[PDB]
Amino acid sequence: GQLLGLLGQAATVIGGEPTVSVEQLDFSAARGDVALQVRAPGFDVLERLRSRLSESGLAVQLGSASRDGSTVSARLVIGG
Amino acid sequence: GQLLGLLGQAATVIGGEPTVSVEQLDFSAARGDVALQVRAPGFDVLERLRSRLSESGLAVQLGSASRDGSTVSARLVIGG
Ligand SMILES: [Br-]
Ligand SMILES: [Br-]
Ligand SMILES: [Br-]
Ligand SMILES: [Br-]
Ligand SMILES: [Br-]
Ligand SMILES: [Br-]
Repeated sequence: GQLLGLLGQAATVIGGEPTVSVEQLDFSAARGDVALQVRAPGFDVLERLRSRLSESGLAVQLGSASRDGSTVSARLVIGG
Repeated sequence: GQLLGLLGQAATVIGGEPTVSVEQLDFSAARGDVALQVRAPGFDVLERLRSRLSESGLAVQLGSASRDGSTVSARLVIGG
């Protein structure tokens, strides 16, 4: 039982990004992962966030991205 | 936009409790709160966790508790 700590680290890293907002999350104790629906100004900020999460030791996948107006929405799955 | 940081602090505090497991959570960016379905050995551990969360500066409510076998299930709502 450590997954909520993973969301802790992700919370620090994502908190370090002013341009990113977390619209949704899907915490699955069964699957052993947590999904974050996040929004950013562009895809490069999203890749910066995935890189920072991966460098902090977390297993992270970034996908399901699409631009909607002035922002881009994507899914960051933390956990392995 | 600071609610995910609230889940960060709650993640530290709850991580400091070996007897407590987080079975569910309900992250509501709209309502400005997050709900945690947690399990513990007894109600006193639950009140210890609510007290530690409240003392760390978080607004927390503990309720909807019921014993089911050897453990007790309850709802901790963080956010105000
Ligand atoms: Br946010
Ligand atoms: Br871009
Ligand atoms: Br991980
Ligand atoms: Br846990
Ligand atoms: Br008790
Ligand atoms: Br709060």
